[PDB]
Amino acid sequence: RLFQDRLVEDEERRWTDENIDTVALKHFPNIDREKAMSRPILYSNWLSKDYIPVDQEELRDYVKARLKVFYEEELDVPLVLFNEVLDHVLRIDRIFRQPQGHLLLIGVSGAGKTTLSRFVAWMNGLSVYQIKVHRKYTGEDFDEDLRTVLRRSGCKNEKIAFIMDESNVLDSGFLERMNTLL
Amino acid sequence: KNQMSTIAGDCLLSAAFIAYAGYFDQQMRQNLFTTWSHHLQQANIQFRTDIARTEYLSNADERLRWQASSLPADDLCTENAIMLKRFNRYPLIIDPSGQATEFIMNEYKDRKITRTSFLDDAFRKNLESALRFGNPLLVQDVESYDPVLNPVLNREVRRTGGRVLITLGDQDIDLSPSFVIF
Ligand SMILES: Nc1ncnc2c1ncn2[C@@H]1O[C@H](COP(=O)(O)OP(=O)(O)O)[C@@H](O)[C@H]1O
Repeated sequence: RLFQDRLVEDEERRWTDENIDTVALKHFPNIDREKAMSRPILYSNWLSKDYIPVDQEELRDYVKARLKVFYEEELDVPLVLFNEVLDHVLRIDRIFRQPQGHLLLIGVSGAGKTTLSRFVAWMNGLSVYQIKVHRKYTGEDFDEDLRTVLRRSGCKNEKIAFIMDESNVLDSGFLERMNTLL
Repeated sequence: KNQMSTIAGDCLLSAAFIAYAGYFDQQMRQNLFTTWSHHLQQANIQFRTDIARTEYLSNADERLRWQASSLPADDLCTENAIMLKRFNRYPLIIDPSGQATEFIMNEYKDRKITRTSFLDDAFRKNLESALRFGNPLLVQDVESYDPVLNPVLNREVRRTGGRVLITLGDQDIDLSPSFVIF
């Protein structure tokens, strides 16, 4: 979830996975491999209250079930579920449930971004805050927005999926504010 | 009956011509169409080998309408006039001639269309007034691009009810098959 996800190439992902297997078998002796690691190593806090290992059939049944209940809730356009969007939804939920999570999704335009996040925020009870852009958009308005969302997150004890686009990052001096915020 | 039996390759290729090959010139348009047709013939779909896009997708009624209109006798511009109607999302017209403006403001009269552009002074509030009204436009010369119409170009999903559609920034939107902006 930390390293194999970020790599561009499927060959790089395969090399990372097989070396994960290699290091696990090298420094975890006398342990059966078929239980030590498998292909669907997936965890969620929804099947139980523990991150129990989840097999392909039950996780796919869950993902069909959640999309079936999400059909009539918000999205009138049918979201298509498959091997990559399932993985990305579980990755984004793991990052949301982790403390101080902060995810950099690098990929082509459209393709699932700002709809996977909106969907996950809707099914997890989070709030969505987006920044509008006018002319002469100074950093003071952004600072006020950051102050209000920080007081909502801390003072009003409310988990926030603060989402930002490439259209509200045109200025330069306020970019490093998120750096020290992280 | 034969058209139902071999509608597959032909209408798939015509729709793919509308979708993908709109940026390219006549040479690349025809190269894409012929390569697609050869591969579809190799895909056990035996269709009309001799098909032109203006004779398959569109009809001679609108062909004669555009020929008798101010549009000149030229296959590229008649094909683009066909593309002006068989589209889905808001397009751009990359043109050095700019003759589409008189087309739009000549065949668009009953909607009380307004002449708007990008470099004019009537854009800091006329764009907002056009968003409030819900009227089509042909704003031109995109070199000082306004990032506030990205939600309009993006067509977000927000369902609350039903009225005259406009994809605003910070206000509720609706759905209707009436308005489209160029
Ligand atoms: N896996 C997917 N299944 C179905 N539709 C998808 C998928 N990924 C992206 N889309 C579609 O691609 C479009 C691009 O999304 P995007 O424009 O980023 O959403 P937004 O309108 O919030 O900006 C969306 O309208 C979405 O319906």
